[PDB]
Amino acid sequence: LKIEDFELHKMLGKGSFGKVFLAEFKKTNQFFAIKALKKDVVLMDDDVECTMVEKRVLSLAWEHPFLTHMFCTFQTKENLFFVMEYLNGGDLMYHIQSCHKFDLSRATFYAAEIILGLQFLHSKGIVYRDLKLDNILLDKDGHIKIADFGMCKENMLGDAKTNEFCGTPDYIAPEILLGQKYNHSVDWWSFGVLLYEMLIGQSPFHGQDEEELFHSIRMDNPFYPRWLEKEAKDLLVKLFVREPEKRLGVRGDIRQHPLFREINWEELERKEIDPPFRPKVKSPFDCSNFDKEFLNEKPRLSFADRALINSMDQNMFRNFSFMNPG
Ligand SMILES: CN(C)C[C@@H]1CC[N+]2=C(C1)/C(=C1/C(=O)NC(=O)/C1=C1\C=[N+](C)c3ccccc31)c1ccccc12
Repeated sequence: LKIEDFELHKMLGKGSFGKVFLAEFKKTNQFFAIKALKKDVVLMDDDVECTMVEKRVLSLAWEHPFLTHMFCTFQTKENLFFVMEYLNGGDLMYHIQSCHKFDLSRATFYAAEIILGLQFLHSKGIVYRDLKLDNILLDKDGHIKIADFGMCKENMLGDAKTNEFCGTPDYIAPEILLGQKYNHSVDWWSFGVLLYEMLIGQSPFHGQDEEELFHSIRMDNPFYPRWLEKEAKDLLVKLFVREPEKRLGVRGDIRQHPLFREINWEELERKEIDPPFRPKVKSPFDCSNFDKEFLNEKPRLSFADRALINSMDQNMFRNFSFMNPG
């Protein structure tokens, strides 16, 4: 379409995902989140293939309820734009800061929806690789939304393996740290780290610097507090198996774990289960549920290196455009 069809109200955030704005369709008064990338910055960072994978993965996302939905993708001479579902309900990291840890039934419900979201991605041959509490958003009813598909690997059906060193320090799998070829097993390790943090309110591994933390991930036994529910410990013990082919999620059937005894997986995937908690949100402009760091910055697209833009190959971002049905 055209970015002029939108009024950019706020910068929600800025970072490894580029820039994301609170945007209103002029015109209809519907609010969206818009991820904006500079094409010259993408080429400098050597991230052209990254951008295309993210767009292709986001193209599939409307098929599942627990992934952030993308409505459309379009480009300018300088810019790439992704028009997304707007979620101001807050991320799980932000929410956990207030309460320290989630109660067992709340953590169990988030774990179960994340399982459904991850298993959907793996069935499409996608390894997600960036699972973390910051990437889990709440919709207005309190169901989860997995966000940020910028680290995904795309052709991972059956026996397929990859090699890249990708992740966030606390959540990175030991097989990545040992330089091994890996599959979706790494997502189930990160899932364990995320579950552990929800239940306990600390990371399972520790170190004063990245190096000591990597050693902890490879060597240490996570601490399980005396009060922790038996089945919750048992699930964690089964995900924190360092041999990938023996980890729950890769082997066995994680849905059948006694922790999820009371989960009807069919009803959950249809959103027929009452969320344990619902964010309080007065309007699209209510920013009570997320980090306010960038909200007073002018909601502007910054200047590009005109020289690089007018000289670069223009067809690197072809097949970028996409329209979600209706
Ligand atoms: C920063 N983090 C805790 C998250 C993830 C940070 C990752 N991320 C979020 C998420 C995110 C979304 C989204 O899909 N729908 C959103 O409303 C949205 C938000 C909302 N908020 C309020 C927001 C702040 C900064 C950046 C992005 C976003 C998004 C879109 C494209 C690429 C990466 C993201």
